[PDB]
Amino acid sequence: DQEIVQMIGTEEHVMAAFGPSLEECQKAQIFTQMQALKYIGNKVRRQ
Amino acid sequence: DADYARLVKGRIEKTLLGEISEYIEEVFLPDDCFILVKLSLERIRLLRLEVNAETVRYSICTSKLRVKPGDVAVHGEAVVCVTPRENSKSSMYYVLQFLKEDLPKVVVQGIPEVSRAVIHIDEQSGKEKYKLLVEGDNLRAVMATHGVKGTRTTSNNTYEVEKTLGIEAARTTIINEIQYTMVNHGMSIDRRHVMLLSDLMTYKGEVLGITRFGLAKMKESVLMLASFEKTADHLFDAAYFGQKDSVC
Amino acid sequence: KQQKVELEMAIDTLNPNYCRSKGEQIALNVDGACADETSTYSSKLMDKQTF
Amino acid sequence: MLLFCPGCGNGLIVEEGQRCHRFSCNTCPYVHNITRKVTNRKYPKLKEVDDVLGGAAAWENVDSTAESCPKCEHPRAYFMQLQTRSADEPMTTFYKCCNAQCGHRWR
Amino acid sequence: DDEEETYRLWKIRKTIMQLCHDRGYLVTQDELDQTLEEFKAQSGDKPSEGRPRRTDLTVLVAHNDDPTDQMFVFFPEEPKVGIKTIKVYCQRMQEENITRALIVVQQGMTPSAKQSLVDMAPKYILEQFLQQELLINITEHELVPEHVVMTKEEVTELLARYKLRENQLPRIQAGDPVARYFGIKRGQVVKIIRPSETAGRYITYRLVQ
Amino acid sequence: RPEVIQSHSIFEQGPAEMMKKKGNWDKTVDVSDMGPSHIINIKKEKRETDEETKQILRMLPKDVSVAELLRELSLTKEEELLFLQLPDTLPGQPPTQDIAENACTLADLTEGQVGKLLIRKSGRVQLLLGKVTLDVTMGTACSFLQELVSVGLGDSRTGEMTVLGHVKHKLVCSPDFESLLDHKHR
RNA sequence: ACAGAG
DNA sequence: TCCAGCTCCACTTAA
DNA sequence: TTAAGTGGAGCTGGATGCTCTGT
Ligand SMILES: [Zn+2]
Ligand SMILES: [Zn+2]
Repeated sequence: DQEIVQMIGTEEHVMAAFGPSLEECQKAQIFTQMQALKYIGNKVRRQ
Repeated sequence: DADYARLVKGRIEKTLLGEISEYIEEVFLPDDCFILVKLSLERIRLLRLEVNAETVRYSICTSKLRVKPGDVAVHGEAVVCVTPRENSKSSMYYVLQFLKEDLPKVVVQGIPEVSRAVIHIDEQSGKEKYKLLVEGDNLRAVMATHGVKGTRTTSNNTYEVEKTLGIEAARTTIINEIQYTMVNHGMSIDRRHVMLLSDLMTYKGEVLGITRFGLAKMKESVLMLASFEKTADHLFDAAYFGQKDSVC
Repeated sequence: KQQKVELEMAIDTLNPNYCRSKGEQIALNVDGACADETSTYSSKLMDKQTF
Repeated sequence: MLLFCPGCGNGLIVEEGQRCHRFSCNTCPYVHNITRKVTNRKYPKLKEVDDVLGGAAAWENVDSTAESCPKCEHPRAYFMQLQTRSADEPMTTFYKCCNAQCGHRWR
Repeated sequence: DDEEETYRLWKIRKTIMQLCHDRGYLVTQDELDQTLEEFKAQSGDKPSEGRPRRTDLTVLVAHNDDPTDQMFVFFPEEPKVGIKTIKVYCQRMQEENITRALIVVQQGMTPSAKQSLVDMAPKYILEQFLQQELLINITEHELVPEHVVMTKEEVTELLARYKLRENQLPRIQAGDPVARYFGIKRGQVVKIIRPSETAGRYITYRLVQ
Repeated sequence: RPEVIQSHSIFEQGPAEMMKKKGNWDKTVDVSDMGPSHIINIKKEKRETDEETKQILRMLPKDVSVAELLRELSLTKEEELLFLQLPDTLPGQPPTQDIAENACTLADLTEGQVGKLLIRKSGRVQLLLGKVTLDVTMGTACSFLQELVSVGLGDSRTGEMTVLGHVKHKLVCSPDFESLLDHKHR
């Protein structure tokens, strides 16, 4: 998550504005790329 | 004089907690964590407000996270500490971050629906009186505060005037507001026409629009309803109810 | 060829910055309870960090 | 404030241990005991304005004076001109007249 | 505070005095002109003053009709008045054999008690007024023309002059605040005296429906 | 909760608020000088701006290439590992490399002196790399960790890995297109 | 379906 | 492109 | 403990100026 906040911005108010999206992702148990692909794959409208 | 006007201005205009606090800090200690709010009492002196630590303690515990009154203390006359507990519903105990950005938006004084209020002074040379143009949507609250002459205050929204002062005051409001809008663009209608319009809107005890929704409650003829809007649905409804129709 | 490096660094345990209560649980989660034939961590704790 | 784990770089959370409150990672054993006072001050914006308005000088800082209205002919005036309707090939004006506080507003 | 809180208990009491004087209940002249500094006399500030049961009005009898036609005015203390407090006032009203009562709630009423005030009895009719509506007399407001509740012998002469029925008149609802001020039920006709731009006056009529 | 809260005209003393605020959080439980309670000074948590890592403690301008080479030469005798970028082609012929006029890089040249570096008056720094002089500019300043390693595959399956040092600064070289173009205008 | 005109 | 009705879902009172 | 009546949020279905003059 440190690299995400590095890419978004390292100002104070920018981090304060972005914080509730990290706090949302930590509520679910997504911490690994396989977990994130498993979460996104079950939202896909199956064609 | 304007010294009296700013008091009742500050009694109705919505003031946020963050607007009077000079810093809002989180303090982590080895035994407890909490959030500290220091009030800027010089600005309370200059804005002429009826707020201190005990009033902010009572404005908090109103629809914020269900904090308890035991959690909030009033250690000085300016400092207020808010110790948080477990939200326990789709949130982590690190909900200190929620009150870090949500507690500055609580209301401590005034009416929650008033966006802003302003002091407006007159033009005459024989007098100088100070009225109060309020940009909000709560007539009942602005009428009822101490120091506002509630018998002579009005609105532009006819729905609030109908809800508070009755159907007849709403009729008068429709007349005054249509005539005011026609005067401001240089037009000129005889007042009997807007009088007939206001009496047509308010003869069933309720202000009814000139939409298809207000017209569905006034007129009884089925083909008059079906000749204007929603042409299909009125026909099937008159078939369903077996509704007969005069050609009057 | 196709240059890709993997490292493994050994973090200590005797320092105060290692919550052993969480380390025992994460080592029980990753490894088996008593298998230790092939194992990510050697001891009963999270010992390594892979890069 | 955001603080991140030296090990894995996830976001730390504050929790309570057996001797201190700790910053702790959710995904690795790293914890940091809060031994001393640590703080973060927001310093928000105060409500700077008081905003009294509507003075007569704030009304008559517009050009026109000593002209003639068709109603009461008074000199102290407040004029306006529009053109933004090209169905109106003639010009468009509106006038305010307040020397005797008569208050006309016509075309 | 305590300069503005006793202000509310003065102003609400004054407006209830006028509301009882306009419904034909006997109000003495001094209660309609009870000065704030004179209201300080019989009750001081909140440590000496007592809110809920010291400011009740049960003196009010219909001096037009009958001395046993009496009406309460209660000031409950809690902001959201539950069913239990309504039952307390109803059994007190049962004891004194009074039929009409008012309740001045401070912030609101719980939705199971607003349902209660309709269906407890047709003989026990109770009216909820918020304390924020009583901070001004809405009849004194300049947008509200003077309403007059009409007698049956005047409704009959109205409907005979224009040759009408009752259901062809214009309507006013019973949830109208000026209708609840006078306490009027379905089937009464009010007379509205509208002021004009001239010195003239235009009279009009509304049926409660 | 009693709503009718009372207030007074008296003016708050400045120090009285200061000392109340002081007394509200200056209490410390740092008396536990114990192992668990102790904390490792070289593993503090990372505050997010990497130049500004220190949030807890025991208690910027942008430099240029002439100030870069002056501090490494005059101020200190200690050597420093740089990381410089080149232009895409270096101004040479591939020496018997079986070509086409393709790109000439450092992988095609030989050992020996390849050029000279001229630090001019008033901050101008050039890289004279033959008959043409390139232009040297400081690149984006990195503040994360960079290590310069030697990976040697002495055997088919095993070998040596050795760290040579940390790289701090990044230089950028670019051809001076105005001087290249002012020889023969077009 | 597009362009005009008042 | 903008706006009333209809239906789903948490949130207190009350037993 | 839970039955229930009522707030707030999302979905749905409706509507958007008058004529002639030609291809
Ligand atoms: Zn970590
Ligand atoms: Zn004029």
